Amino acid sequence: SPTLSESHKSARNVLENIGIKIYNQEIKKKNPYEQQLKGTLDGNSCNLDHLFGRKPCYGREQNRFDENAEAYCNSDKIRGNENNANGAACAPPRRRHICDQNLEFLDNKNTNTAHDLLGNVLVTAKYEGNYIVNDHPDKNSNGNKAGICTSLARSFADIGDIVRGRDMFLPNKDDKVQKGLQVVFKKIYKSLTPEARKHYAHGDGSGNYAKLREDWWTINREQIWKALTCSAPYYADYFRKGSDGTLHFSSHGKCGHNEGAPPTYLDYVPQFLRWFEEWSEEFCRIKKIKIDKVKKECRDEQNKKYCSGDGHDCTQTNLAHNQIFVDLDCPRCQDQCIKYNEWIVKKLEEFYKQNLKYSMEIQKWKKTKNNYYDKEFYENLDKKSYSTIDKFLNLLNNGKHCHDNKDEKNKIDFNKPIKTFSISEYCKTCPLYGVTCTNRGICIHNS
Ligand code: PRO
Ligand SMILES: [Mg+2]
Repeated sequence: SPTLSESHKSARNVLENIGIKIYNQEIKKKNPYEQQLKGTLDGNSCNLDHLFGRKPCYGREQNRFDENAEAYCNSDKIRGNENNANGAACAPPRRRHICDQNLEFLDNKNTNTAHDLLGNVLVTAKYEGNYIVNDHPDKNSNGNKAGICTSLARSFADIGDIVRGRDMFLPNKDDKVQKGLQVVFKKIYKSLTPEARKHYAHGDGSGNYAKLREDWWTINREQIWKALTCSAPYYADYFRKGSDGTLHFSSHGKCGHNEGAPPTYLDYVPQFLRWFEEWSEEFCRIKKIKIDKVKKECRDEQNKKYCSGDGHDCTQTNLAHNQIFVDLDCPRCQDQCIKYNEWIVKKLEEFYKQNLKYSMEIQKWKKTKNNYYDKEFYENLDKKSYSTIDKFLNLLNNGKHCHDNKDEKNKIDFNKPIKTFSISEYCKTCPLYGVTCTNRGICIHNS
């Protein structure tokens, strides 16, 4: 079972465990004004009227999970990414095409209360969840589709960052979702009782919109998770492990849709860390798909096919005597190897960029005297071994998709980029003295 065997030291598990502590600190202090921010309105029913302008997925590209769906690591669309810095956060394709379109229509005479905003956010969650569930790579698995619940937790976390104004992705120069949200949140603040207005106020009397949006999220996150999981398959639950290996899980399917408190705390994990963890999992998952396509064009021992990356037929090639034989099937190995190497080269660059950004986020924590929303989280990473990039890279190695390689040669190790981002073994130059393939269906190295 990949679900049950996932390391208690996977980045997802370690980050979720710090996320729990952050969430706990945040809900420790009583907020007397909670109710003023409280909003009142395989797969199953998604009617919002039963269990509680424009639509959410319009204009958005689908195929978010395709092997060639690209991450965005450049500067114009990411806050904090600049052309003068190699260090960069990578917005995953799941984020890039998120179903947030309805939130671009919040600046209107109708959207004025916490209930009006919740309505819109539940509509976003329902649709985003519907897309994830209906296009997920595990949609047709015969096991409990835990993988879908994980992708939903990742979108739930991005939605929370959009709602809170912490999200780093800038879809275009207009920033309509954010501008709409700041208008709705100004109305909500004005609509509060004077005593609540002072609780959400800076020293100078001006509105503390950052704190107001944080508490709004915290207060409504449970209903938002319920909407997000409306279409979640019945036989799908969220699973996570504690530091001691204790298994934590939703109990009634649909990723905890019917259970109240969300089973996830990813919405309390810094966005950059969540994106890098998804980058690594999706890299390892996609790499397996790409290696298999390279193998079908390069090596088929049973059918006497043994090619090299140079398109040589290893069954008729002897590099030691300088005897090269290029048949008509092996040039296709060359073409698949060229294509695989371009993807690997692009992933290596994305990897170094996030590697640098990680160091920068850790350094920002060490040097920052003043407070910020991500400070306590980075304090906790430091308390554990994770101030070292090497210790954080071990967590990426431990991921569900990344750790799953029983073969010693092709084991994922982010601390050894040369081995992790190398050419496929099926692309290596012919063994020196050639290969002999028997009728048995196995090819042996000559001499
Ligand atoms: O991101 C960059 O290019 C440099 C190197 C690490 C800190 N800033
Ligand atoms: Mg930028």
